[PDB]
Amino acid sequence: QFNPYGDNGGTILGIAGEDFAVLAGDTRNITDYSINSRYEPKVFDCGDNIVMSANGFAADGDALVKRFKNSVKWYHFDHNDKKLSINSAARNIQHLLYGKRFFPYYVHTII
Amino acid sequence: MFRNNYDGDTVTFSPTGRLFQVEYALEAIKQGSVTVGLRSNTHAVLVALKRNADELSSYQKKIIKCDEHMGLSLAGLAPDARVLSNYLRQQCNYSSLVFNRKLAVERAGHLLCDKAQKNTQSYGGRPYGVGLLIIGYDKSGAHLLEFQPSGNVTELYGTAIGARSQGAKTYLERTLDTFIKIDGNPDELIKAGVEAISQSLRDESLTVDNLSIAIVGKDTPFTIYDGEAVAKYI
Amino acid sequence: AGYDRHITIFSPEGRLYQVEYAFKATNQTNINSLAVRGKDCTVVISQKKVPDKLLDPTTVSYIFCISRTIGMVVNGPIPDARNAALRAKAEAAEFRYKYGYDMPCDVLAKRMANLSQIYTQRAYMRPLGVILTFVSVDEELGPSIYKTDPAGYYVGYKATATGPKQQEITTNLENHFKKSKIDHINEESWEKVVEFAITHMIDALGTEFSKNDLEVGVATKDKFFTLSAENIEERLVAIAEQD
Amino acid sequence: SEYDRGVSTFSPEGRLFQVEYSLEAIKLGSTAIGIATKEGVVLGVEKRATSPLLESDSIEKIVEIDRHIGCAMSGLTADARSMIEHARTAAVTHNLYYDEDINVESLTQSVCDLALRFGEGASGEERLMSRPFGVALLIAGHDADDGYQLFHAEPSGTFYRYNAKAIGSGSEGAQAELLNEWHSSLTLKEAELLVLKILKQVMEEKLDENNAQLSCITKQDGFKIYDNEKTAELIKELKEKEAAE
Amino acid sequence: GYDRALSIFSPDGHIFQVEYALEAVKRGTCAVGVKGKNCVVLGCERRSTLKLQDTRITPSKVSKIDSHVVLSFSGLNADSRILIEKARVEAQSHRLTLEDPVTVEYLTRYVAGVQQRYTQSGGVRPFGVSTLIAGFDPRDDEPKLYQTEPSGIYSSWSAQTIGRNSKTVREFLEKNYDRKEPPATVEECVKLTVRSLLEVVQTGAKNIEITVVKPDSDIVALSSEEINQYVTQIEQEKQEQ
Amino acid sequence: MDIILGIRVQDSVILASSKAVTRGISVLKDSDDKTRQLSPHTLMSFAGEAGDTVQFAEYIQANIQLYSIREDYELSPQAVSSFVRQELAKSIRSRRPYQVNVLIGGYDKKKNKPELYQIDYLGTKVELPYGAHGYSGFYTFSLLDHHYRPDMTTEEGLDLLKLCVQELEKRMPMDFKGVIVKIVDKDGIRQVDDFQAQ
Amino acid sequence: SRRYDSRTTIFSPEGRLYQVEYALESISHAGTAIGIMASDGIVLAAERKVTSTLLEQDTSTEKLYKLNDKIAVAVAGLTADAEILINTARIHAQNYLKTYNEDIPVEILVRRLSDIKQGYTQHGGLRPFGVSFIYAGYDDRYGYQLYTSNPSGNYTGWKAISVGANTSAAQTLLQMDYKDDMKVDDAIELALKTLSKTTDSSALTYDRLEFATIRKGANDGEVYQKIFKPQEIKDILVKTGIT
Amino acid sequence: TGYDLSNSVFSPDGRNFQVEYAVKAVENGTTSIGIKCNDGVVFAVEKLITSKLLVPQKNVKIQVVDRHIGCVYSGLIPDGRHLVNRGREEAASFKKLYKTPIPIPAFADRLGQYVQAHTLYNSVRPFGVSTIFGGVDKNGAHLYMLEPSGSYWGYKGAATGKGRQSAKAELEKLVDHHPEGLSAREAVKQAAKIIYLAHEDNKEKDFELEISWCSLSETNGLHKFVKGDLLQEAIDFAQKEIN
Amino acid sequence: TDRYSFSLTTFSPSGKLGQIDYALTAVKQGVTSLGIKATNGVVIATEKKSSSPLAMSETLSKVSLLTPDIGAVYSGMGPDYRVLVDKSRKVAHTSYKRIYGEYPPTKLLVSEVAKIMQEATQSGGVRPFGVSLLIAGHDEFNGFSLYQVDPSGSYFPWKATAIGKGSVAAKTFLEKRWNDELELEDAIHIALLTLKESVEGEFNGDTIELAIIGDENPDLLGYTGIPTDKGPRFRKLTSQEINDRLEAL
Repeated sequence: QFNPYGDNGGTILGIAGEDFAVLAGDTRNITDYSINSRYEPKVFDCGDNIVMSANGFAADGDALVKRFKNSVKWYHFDHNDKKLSINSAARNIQHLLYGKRFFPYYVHTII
Repeated sequence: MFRNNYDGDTVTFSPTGRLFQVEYALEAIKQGSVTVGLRSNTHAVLVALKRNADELSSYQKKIIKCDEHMGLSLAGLAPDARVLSNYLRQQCNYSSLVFNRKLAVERAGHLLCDKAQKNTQSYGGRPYGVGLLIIGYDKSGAHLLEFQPSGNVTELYGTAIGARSQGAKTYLERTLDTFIKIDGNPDELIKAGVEAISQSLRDESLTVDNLSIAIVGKDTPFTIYDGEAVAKYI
Repeated sequence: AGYDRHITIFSPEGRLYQVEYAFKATNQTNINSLAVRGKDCTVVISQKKVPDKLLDPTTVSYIFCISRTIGMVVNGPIPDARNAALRAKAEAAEFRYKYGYDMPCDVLAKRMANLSQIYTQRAYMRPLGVILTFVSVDEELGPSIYKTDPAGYYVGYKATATGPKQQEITTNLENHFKKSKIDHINEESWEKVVEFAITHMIDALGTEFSKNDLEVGVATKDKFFTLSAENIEERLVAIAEQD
Repeated sequence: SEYDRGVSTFSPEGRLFQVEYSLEAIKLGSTAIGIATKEGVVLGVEKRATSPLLESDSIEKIVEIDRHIGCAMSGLTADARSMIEHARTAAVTHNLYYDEDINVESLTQSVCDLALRFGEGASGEERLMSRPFGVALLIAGHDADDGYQLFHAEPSGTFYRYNAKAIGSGSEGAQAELLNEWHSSLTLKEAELLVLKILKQVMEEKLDENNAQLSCITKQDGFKIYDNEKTAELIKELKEKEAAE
Repeated sequence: GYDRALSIFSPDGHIFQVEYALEAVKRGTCAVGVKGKNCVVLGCERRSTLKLQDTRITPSKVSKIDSHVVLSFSGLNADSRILIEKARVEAQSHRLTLEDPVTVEYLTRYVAGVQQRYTQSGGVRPFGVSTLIAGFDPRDDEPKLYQTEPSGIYSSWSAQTIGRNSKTVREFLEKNYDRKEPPATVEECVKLTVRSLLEVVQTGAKNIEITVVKPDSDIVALSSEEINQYVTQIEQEKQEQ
Repeated sequence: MDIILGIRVQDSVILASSKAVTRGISVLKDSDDKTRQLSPHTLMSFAGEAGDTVQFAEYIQANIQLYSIREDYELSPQAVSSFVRQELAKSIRSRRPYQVNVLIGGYDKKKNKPELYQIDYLGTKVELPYGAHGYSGFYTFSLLDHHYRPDMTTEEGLDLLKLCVQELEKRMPMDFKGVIVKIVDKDGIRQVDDFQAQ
Repeated sequence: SRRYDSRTTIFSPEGRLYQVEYALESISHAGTAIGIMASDGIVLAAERKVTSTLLEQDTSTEKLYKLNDKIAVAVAGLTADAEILINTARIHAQNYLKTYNEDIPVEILVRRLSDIKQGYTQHGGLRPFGVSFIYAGYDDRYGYQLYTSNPSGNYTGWKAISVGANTSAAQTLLQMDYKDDMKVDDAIELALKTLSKTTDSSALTYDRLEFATIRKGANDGEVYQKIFKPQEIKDILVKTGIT
Repeated sequence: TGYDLSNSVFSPDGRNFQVEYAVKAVENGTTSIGIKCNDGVVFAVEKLITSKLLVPQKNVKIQVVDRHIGCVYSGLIPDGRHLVNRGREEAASFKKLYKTPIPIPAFADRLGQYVQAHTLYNSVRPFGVSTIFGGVDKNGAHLYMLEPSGSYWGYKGAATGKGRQSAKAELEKLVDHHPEGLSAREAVKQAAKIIYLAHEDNKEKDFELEISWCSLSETNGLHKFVKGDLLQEAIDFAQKEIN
Repeated sequence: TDRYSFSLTTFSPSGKLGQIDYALTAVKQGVTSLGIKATNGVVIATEKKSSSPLAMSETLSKVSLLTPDIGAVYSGMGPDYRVLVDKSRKVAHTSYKRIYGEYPPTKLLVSEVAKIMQEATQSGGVRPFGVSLLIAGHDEFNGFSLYQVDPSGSYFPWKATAIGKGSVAAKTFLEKRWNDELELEDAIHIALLTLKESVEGEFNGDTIELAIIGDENPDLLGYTGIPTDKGPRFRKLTSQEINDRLEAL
């Protein structure tokens, strides 16, 4: 029986300040009881002043983000390099995620 | 008497081996405004003369981005260009996500040729009525190309297309030895392009409302200068 | 005012000229071919005109090997014939696969005369301007020869001809068969039959041939082969004296 | 004489006449006028009814695309209903995906990428619909990036942005007049009497609040279509200033 | 000439094929819709010219689409039967997906939607029908009356007519129907509908069909006598002056 | 399951149908009408799976009504139930079948006779003098086998049906929250809002 | 020159559909067929057109057909176009029976068919049906019924109708003698008493006819449908006015 | 004539003019030549510099297929690239199936069969180019030249384009004074020569020469571009003899 | 010429589809062929013409077996008939034998074939078949049968008839010497004397192809053990059986 999922540990955190925001996340990456790398980032700037991190199953994470970033790219292409309002961003991420409602991305994402 | 039973469809060869419908297409590129492109060994440049309707309407742009390192200017039927420039944006994105390598300019030519291709060999349609000058900066430095609706993409050093484009091409053909060497300095490569374009004006002169410019190179991601910002060249 | 433009419209006298015109194209070939059957062999003849010091003749034939038993000769443009040669060349492969045994000459010709009929009634394409001549040594009829045309026709030939010279190569044979009162050439080996055609052709054309002006193939007890370049010179010699 | 019968046929001088005739179809519509002001944008149209038994509001020549975008069409009505429909879906969808309002020009954009779907034959993709739409659009809207904008959509597939523009049977004289009136510092009430004035002019029939419809859009209240009493007195209040000078 | 196809514009921006379809509506018999302020009344004429045929199941020109909406036409008979069917089904599908029964405009819109769909691609011919849709929306009391053309456009009217000699009947209506004050009685609203056809009927009430529709899904056809009871009362004041 | 009873008498059909609706632990309603009139003289009760139940009912109703304006004639009880069994019949062999059981009771103005058809989700149809779906039969069928007579008055039927319910209450574990009764006849459908108002 | 009759997809400047009109014109080339209503039955009478000495006609039929066990039709026009319909007309008829488990009402069946004929008039690449039909049947909704349908897709209900050749004549004569209640054996009378007058042949010979009728009563609480045999004809034919 | 409009149509003499006109467009493009040395081949094309603004060394007209096939054509340039991409798939799927890089002779049919096809349907335009290509397989080197009708053969060396005859007579020659395979190196040299001599039809339009070759000894089985030093030599080794 | 005879989809002002009649012309041209119904059999025959005696005519049938109780012949475009045949022998299994465990009656095969003949018509983009066949067979409940099928798709039943060039008169000859009684041997006779005048070539055993439907041949099966499976009624006479009946005129 082929099981398409895996957990690569990790923890991320996001606090919203009065006029700034942070998003942290350790760099360790694991598999069961072993180490895969002591430094493998899980927190990226996606452009338009938006940080994002998807934590859970390593691969679904990389996928979502890439998929999100390629999406910011086209939002500009179609609306005159207009800036992506972080709220407008979350709404968009929803559709991305719900896109796979029946073969879900095994991750907890945070922008 | 005196008909031409060989120009009804893109799918018919005249007795001499000519595709008239395609020819008429180019003719529509001649009827459009002018645009110029020229490059050195560190940058490429697009200079275009936007046109308009009333003193109330806006000037229709003709420079289009495609990636951080690529773009083009157009002449002719606006819509066709949209489709083309768009197909291009797609091709670059694929070559970016999948392989993670910036699409080389020559490749973008082949691609725009093979797509324009299909429309000269099948029944029912018509050929794209629009010419484009593409510019970019891959791993072989600067790059300039000139595509025509027949699927003929040629890589130049400079050029212009559009009504009266002639004069500007002439100019570029002389000042060549001069600009091909304008390296490290963008401000001069553009002043050159602007000179060359003026060789094609007859009605008015370029004002801040109808002038468009664009550059890309070594440490300059494809950016477009519009209106109030191109003033230092007028 | 265009009957003859469409492959589907009948003239007031049920003609369909497009199919008719198809034929004249089977002639601008300017190559003649006759095929005669032995008693356990079958041979087809055809001239090999190579009008250019540049074309390397090895790649200049009008007879291909459909299957390891059937051979074919075509009276038409190398492009069109090369097509047909392929379809049939494939019908063979598939037939075997779907039925357990090697496909007969007589059949393959019917798949084609049929194929070039549907080809022509549904109008899904223009009819190929060539004539196909199928030869082989069947295990239920040995000396077998069938020939299909563009109009989707076919039949058996005790030995036939095709080219810009139908009647000549033909009548010449009608008088030779009018005597022997039989329907086949008598001889124990191919070698000798071959000699019979070249022999009985120069007679109708009125010209000598060398090891390059002709081209022949033959069929044995299940083993179709094309006559060699140099080897064709052989029987040409042997029959240059027993006149 | 011979090259004007195929929507995919270039004339010897690189022209597509069927497309041109398409436009000539609009001139037959009644006039529509749009004037943009730093206060808001105005849209007005001549109704022109064949009979007194028609119900006026039956003729939707000005409609809402969304709370912040409205428009007036001219040309074939059936062809309009289809664009208006697409446009509305375009807006609402974008809203759904982004939780925001579609830029006026980005909407106008999608409306043109629709007309761009004419042509029958099969040279690759597929866009089912034979010929060009027979209608133009005056899209008045407003968004946080470029403020009050006014656009002109043509079946050709292109569009321009205007300060003021007129389409339909009268766009000839109307466009001239507007060329000599419009100025950046026009108030909303000022443009209303101007759109109203130019219609009366190059219109025809006695200008009553029955054969003339007037609307406008603002940041504050979005797209609103002026009711009959308002327009009615806006006409009197108008026709009056004509006495003196 | 340029009137050969639906996909070609004439130099002046027309599309004649669709226009010619309309020329057929004029061929059919006359229909006339007249609304009051508590009802709507449709009227027609019977092609009573060549009869030795049945009578029982003779078309009334007027058809019900739902319990609260009726439709009448003019033009290619056979063409009309399909629109009536298609609109009937849609009327039931609407209830299935929204509980609420259709609105008179939603129906008119759906119909004209179809009529227009048949003028899109070539290898299709526009319906040679023109129609009048009348009725009352669900739990509403404002009478409604719309008309649709072969081209695909729809419109609402206070009263309207289509078919041969519709120019005449229209003139009449125009100088009689008061926009400010519609017939306030079903009886007078009928009277007005009748007297209008009585200018193209060629005498007799044997050539006139009348159907009345009020609110609350209450519809009802008229009989031959009742109809004559008006031909009667209007043939009086006619020479009475 | 829900309660679905029905009985044909002298000149009419009577339908009983429990009123409660339950989602797991709670009872979201105790006044639900499991009925749905297909036409002036045809009535159809139902009971089955949560969603499937009324999506189907309405669908059927829509078809009948369509047919009725189109033909301007009213489809007969016999032909109506036939149509239903057809659909359900096709349903059972489809990606996902409706799990709905039904009772159809109409008045055949053509024969002037009341008729009651009982159909289960499998497409099994049968004409009966009285019927019930699910577990509902075991508690009643004997009482009706005992007292039912074809000559019965509408007035007598109700009295009978009352007994069956009283039994359903005394021995059934579920509390169905009472029933709602309805009568079909030459004059159409009406609701005995007095078996509830009692 | 230039005319608007090149296809069905085209309105003439006056909204005419010529192509359809021409099909409607193909009917006047068919054998006359009649249908007469009666207080207790319906009669179908036709007159075989085609003729020759050696033409089998005692077994097979050409103008009268059973669609339902309670519905019958008279054909007139394109032979092949007639069967295509007749068959589907039969399938539809059985689906109604299979769905409602009742027999399909006449008007419904006539309407379904007219609705198909309608459709071949509005879509490109299609040619309308060159047929006309006289439907005679009975259902519990409206007792006996007589209907007619043409290529344009319209249908109607007559009390006595004729289609085919010399319709003017046949139609006229009927319009005259038809008594509105007329019993069956008087309609079968009037059938020939009309067909006769509008023929050509030196004499009206039995082998040139086709009769069928629909009767019912208290007896068989249902309908009996009969299609006369060559015999019964040659007989009832004499009982009238033929030696 | 009405026989030169459609692409499928046969003229009364079995002539397909649309394909012929196709050729007229081919013998007008630039000039392309193909040399077959002992082991491997040599290709060369004439590139025309219209203006001074044309980055040199760029805008290549010779394409490699897989990694062992040379390929050059003349006529409609877009049609060019096209016919080759197909060849590129046709190649690839073949190696993916059999492992062994595609047989130069096999390859040709694939292309022919394809070009073949564009002469069958009237909804498409025949290929407007003549193609020359070849490479080294298991049976050494081969050199073909396909044309607008799909017709083709093997050559000792050939060429098409506006100026081809001179290229031919000065080509047949090399054959006569060398009957036994030319020379790897030497081929290149004499190649750059055969172009110049043929350019005298574009004389007033300065040009740029492009050569590629494929050889079991210099390339090592693979097809490579002749750039660098040997590229110069070959030019002068031709510029000298041009005097 | 009209402007209506070049479209299957087009009605002439009178009401005549065109392309059909010209198709029906290619038939009225083909070689003469006839069919006679007996009382205990049915005979179908058609002539043969050689392009040249260099060709083997004994490898191209003209009287074909569709079912072991039905055979058929033709007059018109050769090639059509060849495949129209194999499509008929199939639509005979897939449409009847495979649903009813038995072969089809005469009437229905002829109609299943006219069905395929119909398609060729109703539809632009294809041309109808230039052939007209006479199909003859017999089935238990219907006795023997004779039918004609034209491109128009229509089909009729005869007692005797002919189609082809020499038909006007051949169809006249038969008319004279036919009566309900002729035994099969008589028909086989009457046929030859009619296939007689209708020729300019010769009258040997090869240039004549005739077959007939009659009694069962318990020999022509290949097996024996099953009582009911008795044999095929269709018999294509051999070159010999012929010329013998030719001597006795």
